[PDB]
Amino acid sequence: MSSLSRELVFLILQFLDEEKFKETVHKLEQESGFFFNMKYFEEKVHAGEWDEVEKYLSGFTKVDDNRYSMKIFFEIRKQKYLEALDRHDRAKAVDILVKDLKVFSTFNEEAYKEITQLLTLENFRENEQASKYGDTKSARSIMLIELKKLIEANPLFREKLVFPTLKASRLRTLINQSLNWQHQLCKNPRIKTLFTDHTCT
Amino acid sequence: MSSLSRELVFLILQFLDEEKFKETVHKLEQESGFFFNMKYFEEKVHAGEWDEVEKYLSGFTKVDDNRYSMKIFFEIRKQKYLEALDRHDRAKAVDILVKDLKVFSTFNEEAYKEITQLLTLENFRENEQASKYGDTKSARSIMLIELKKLIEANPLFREKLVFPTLKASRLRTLINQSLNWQHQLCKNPRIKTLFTDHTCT
Amino acid sequence: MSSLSRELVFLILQFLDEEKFKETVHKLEQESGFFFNMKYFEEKVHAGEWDEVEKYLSGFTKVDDNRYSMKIFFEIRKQKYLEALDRHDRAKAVDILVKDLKVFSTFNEEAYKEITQLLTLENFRENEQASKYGDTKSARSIMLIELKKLIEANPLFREKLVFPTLKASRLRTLINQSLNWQHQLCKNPRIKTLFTDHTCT
Amino acid sequence: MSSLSRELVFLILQFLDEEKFKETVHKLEQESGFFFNMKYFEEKVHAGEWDEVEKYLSGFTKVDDNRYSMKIFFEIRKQKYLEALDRHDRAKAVDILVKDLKVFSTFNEEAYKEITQLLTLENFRENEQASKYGDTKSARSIMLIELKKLIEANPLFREKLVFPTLKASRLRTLINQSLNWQHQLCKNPRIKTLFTDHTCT
Amino acid sequence: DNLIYLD
Amino acid sequence: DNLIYLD
Amino acid sequence: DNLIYLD
Amino acid sequence: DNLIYLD
Ligand SMILES: [Zn+2]
Ligand SMILES: [Zn+2]
Ligand SMILES: [Zn+2]
Ligand SMILES: [Zn+2]
Repeated sequence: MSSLSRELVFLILQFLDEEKFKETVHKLEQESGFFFNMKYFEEKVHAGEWDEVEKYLSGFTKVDDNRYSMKIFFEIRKQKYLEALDRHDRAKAVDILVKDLKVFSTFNEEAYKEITQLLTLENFRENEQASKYGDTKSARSIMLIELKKLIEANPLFREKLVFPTLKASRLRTLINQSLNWQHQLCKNPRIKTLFTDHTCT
Repeated sequence: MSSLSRELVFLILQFLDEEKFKETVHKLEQESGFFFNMKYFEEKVHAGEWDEVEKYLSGFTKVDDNRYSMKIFFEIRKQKYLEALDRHDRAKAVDILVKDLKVFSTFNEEAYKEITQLLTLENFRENEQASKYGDTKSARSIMLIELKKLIEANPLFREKLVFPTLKASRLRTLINQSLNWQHQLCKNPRIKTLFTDHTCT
Repeated sequence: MSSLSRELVFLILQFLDEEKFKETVHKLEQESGFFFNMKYFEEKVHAGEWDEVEKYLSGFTKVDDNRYSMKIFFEIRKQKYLEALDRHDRAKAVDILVKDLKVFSTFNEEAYKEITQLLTLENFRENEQASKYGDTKSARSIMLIELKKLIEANPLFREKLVFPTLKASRLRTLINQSLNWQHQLCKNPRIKTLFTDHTCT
Repeated sequence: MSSLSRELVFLILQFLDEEKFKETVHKLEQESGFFFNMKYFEEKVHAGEWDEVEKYLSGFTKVDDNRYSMKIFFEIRKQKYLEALDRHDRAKAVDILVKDLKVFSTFNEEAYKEITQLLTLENFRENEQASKYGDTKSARSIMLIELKKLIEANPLFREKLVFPTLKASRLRTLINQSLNWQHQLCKNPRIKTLFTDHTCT
Repeated sequence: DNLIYLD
Repeated sequence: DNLIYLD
Repeated sequence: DNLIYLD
Repeated sequence: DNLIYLD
């Protein structure tokens, strides 16, 4: 993808945001991979929207890209697991443990074992190393702090965290410039559409 | 939203498609509501992706907008219900029946009753009016045919089914025209970016 | 089975009751079929122990033996179904409806349909013919009243509802009589066990 | 309970068996606790009827009575757990692990941990110490062998494993002796029932 | 209504 | 049958 | 391994 | 504990 094409995506990102096409904005961020919206990410983490959190992340990194991303996905999936235990849904917890958390066992067996063991506790805060889990809201917040640090230090995100400074409606301004250019070609000069060049017979 | 702004969305739709940002394309279609992608819709229906099918439709119509849309959502949810029965998941079927299909009971009590009754059959094809359900693939296909007819006749879609004919990369062409316009202002004329106007000192 | 053998069962029933071998008492009642313990039945119905209620009944009658027994099983299974709906377990309700209640559909289609329809109500008391369901405790009690009437009128139970009047410990008395008879045979007369006849050398 | 009363139970056990009141036999064994039917136990274990296996055992011993009984219940519950894993029902497995197997964790933490860990394996035979699990049938058989040894060595069963040698129908013989004794009292001697003493006016 | 009744 | 039809 | 053994 | 840490 060109540097032109990349800048065009940013212009479109601005336009979509100004038009309040919110889901479209974040899909473009994700699919282009050009910009990671930390504000959006914090919002989805605070809301515990783990499926979207991972889907969004997938546009930027895979679990085994490097140690930062591994810990990012591990922390997220661990929190998802802990929340399942907290609502006393052990069936879902085991599902999470096997589907989502097992990939980390290779990289740390004893950690995966200790997390597995939480399944059999009446309240998983009985484990002194898991006794620091407060409630869901605080747990998400303290983890989000770590997630932000990890993402900001993750080399895969290094030029993707700050939106370019642009004047508002930059794409619309360029479009208007296009229409000026088209009209400037006419003689004798007296707009139907953006779809075809304008003309004055 | 302006006619300008609407045309810009179509230009962006073309750009995203050319860049193969597929999810972003369909999110923009959905959120703008300017274009219903029938090809995309057929694809999601054939694949039985009912959650996305309804999410996508939601950008264009609600279940009670008119009688066409009511039948569209009814046919979709009925098929979702029938497929649940077909895989012998009666718990999911009842869930669908209560969550998704109940809204139609007001508009047709006896129909909702007859559909409810299918719950208790060993194979719901024992009902002679439901004996026309072949297999899942054929059932989706015959229904899709009806869905297409309903959508095409649905007044809410009347100028949203045909993509405007444009030259390829129309947005990129306009952008290039913008850069020509900016350079044309320079004197004495000798591009850094799209983000700020170009200049020649 | 002899009239002797039948009377022996009653003697054993008395013995087991006096020894407070409670589960054994009711198993013998059930397997012999000689005595239906209404008090026990009321207790299991009040407690909503439907599995044991049907298991116990099975020693005395099958669902299609006659119209009384059909209504007995129907009323029980209907109450089991209604209670499932009441705790908002529609998955279990449908299970009950298909496994337990379907056998009655042949004998009454429209009744089975109307009961099926309760599945889709937010609270099944919205059906005016099911609006008489109070709470679980009262519903069990009013139904138990009907169950008692049905059982008492059911020809299959006609000599099984009243326990024979016996002196307490009749079996033990007969056993003691046996030991007296054995000793009376000895000469010159001077007990090891019940297992072999007593002797005095 | 008297030695008389105990012998009467054995006589009744014989009678019920001869009358083929099978469930009643085993309920009496269980509730009296006088005789543990190993043949019956083997049958229920081979059939994997774990609920009845434990219910039956409960008449003779509790899990923490001694080390033999602890291992008996542990082996049974472990097999129940392994079978759940084997049918890929991890939700049921965790349930078993928490409800049934947790009591053993105190007496052996590391064993309970290692068993817990089997939850996360795709096939639990990947653990080399659990690789000896063949199929369900063989696993039940090899375990049953151990169960028999444990029960036979368990001091709580020491006089409960061998049925007293009796002539067939000993209770009926004693009853007949009773009727002879009653008739022998009559003068001038010329049976209505077992319920009241016989008389000849 | 599945209903035999009685007296 | 929930059914509007069309031409 | 929860294990008393025996002879 | 699966843990890289950072500064
Ligand atoms: Zn012009
Ligand atoms: Zn220039
Ligand atoms: Zn004697
Ligand atoms: Zn006599």
